[PDB]
Amino acid sequence: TNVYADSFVIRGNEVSQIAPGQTGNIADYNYKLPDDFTGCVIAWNSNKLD
Amino acid sequence: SALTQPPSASGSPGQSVTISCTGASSDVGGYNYVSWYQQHPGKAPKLMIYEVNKRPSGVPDRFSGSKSGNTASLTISGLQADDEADYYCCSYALSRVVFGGGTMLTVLGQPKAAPSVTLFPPSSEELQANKATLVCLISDFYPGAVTVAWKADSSPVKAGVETTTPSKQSNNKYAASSYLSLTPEQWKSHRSYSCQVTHEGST
Amino acid sequence: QMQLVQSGAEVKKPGESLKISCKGSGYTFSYYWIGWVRQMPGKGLEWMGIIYPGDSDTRYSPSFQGQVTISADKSISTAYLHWSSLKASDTAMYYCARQGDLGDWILLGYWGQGTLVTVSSASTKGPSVFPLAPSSKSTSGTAALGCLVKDYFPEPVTVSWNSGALTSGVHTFPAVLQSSGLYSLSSVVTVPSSSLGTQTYICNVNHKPSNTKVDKKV
Repeated sequence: TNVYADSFVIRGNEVSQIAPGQTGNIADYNYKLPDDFTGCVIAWNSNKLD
Repeated sequence: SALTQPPSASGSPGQSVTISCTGASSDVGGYNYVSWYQQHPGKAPKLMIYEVNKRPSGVPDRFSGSKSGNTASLTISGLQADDEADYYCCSYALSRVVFGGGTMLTVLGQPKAAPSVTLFPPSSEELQANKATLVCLISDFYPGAVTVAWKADSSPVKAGVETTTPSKQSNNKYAASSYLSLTPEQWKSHRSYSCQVTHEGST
Repeated sequence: QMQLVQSGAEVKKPGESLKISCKGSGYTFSYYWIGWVRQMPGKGLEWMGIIYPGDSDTRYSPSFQGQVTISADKSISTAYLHWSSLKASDTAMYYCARQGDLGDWILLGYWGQGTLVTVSSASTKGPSVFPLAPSSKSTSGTAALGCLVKDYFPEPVTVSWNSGALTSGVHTFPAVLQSSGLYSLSSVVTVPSSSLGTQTYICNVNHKPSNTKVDKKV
């Protein structure tokens, strides 16, 4: 019925915080997801572009 | 989509001018992914503006970028002699760069005068063989457009003629040269050939 | 100070392969995107692709996906641009650009010196010189003399006067493309009518591609 394709950049290892239930400064103050979240988390290396 | 720019631009020295650029793209990052480049005749281009709300470091303040809707613009604080060069805008939103049609910029204020006709008949050495060619030159004219015509004994000639309009100097003055090939028998078939300028009428 | 050096002009026949180079200096050739830009005579700039010295992650242009190849060597920090079966429309000035210390990674803040490419069906042939004597029937006013060069494909063909003398009153106009594929130019000199035949009034034409020397008086 609708889709929201969010995007952002992290230092690589901080991906462990971008997930429901996880904790950390990121998940607590920048990007928090609800327990009923439904979607996919996709990431790839961008050292040459970013 | 590809970018577009006006065919050419004009303006008087000292006055401000603006060059438009249509076709700017965007992405989820922002909408200021636009840049400009300048290229003088006979050398490589050079970045002038990028992120129109700003500009590259060390670039004089005479160049300023802007944008409104789906059309970018480049504003010059004041036209000068060194501003006679090509300008191109580019977009770098969707991880890709595509240059526009470009544009030619020139400044007014130079005085107009008369072109310089230079006529030479066939050489005495070439007429001795099956090869002969006339030579007519034009120069000392400010306009960047001119055409040459040929005729013999009031009969126009429109066969085997080539002409160019390159720059004599960098001081707002172009030049041109034309040639007309023919056989030694055709030379003696009519009166001496003549050259026409048609720059500002009968000339 | 950063700078890029490219190879000289290249001349070949239609349908022949070609490969040029562009060496950069003043920066670490490991973390700076390198690419090439096309610019035909009288046309605007046309981007073709970029590459990363760290890895051969080529990103060609949609109009140049298989018409040209781009690559670079990290052991010497020199890019390359190879062609296959050059067409008549491939003649153009190619500049190698790279990113700067600021801005986006595809901003191309710096450019190269450019490499010229030209092709033609006609083969190389030395230039032919002809003397342009002054009009003996209209000697009034200032006299005009010169020499006509014709039947030469190579561009580097140039002309001189008195082996380098006569700094003033002398000028050489660019060449023009002939219907047969060759070129032709003309050099003239203006002096008073009373000064005809002052010392020698001799022409001097040079041709490096073939090392052919042609000296003729007018």
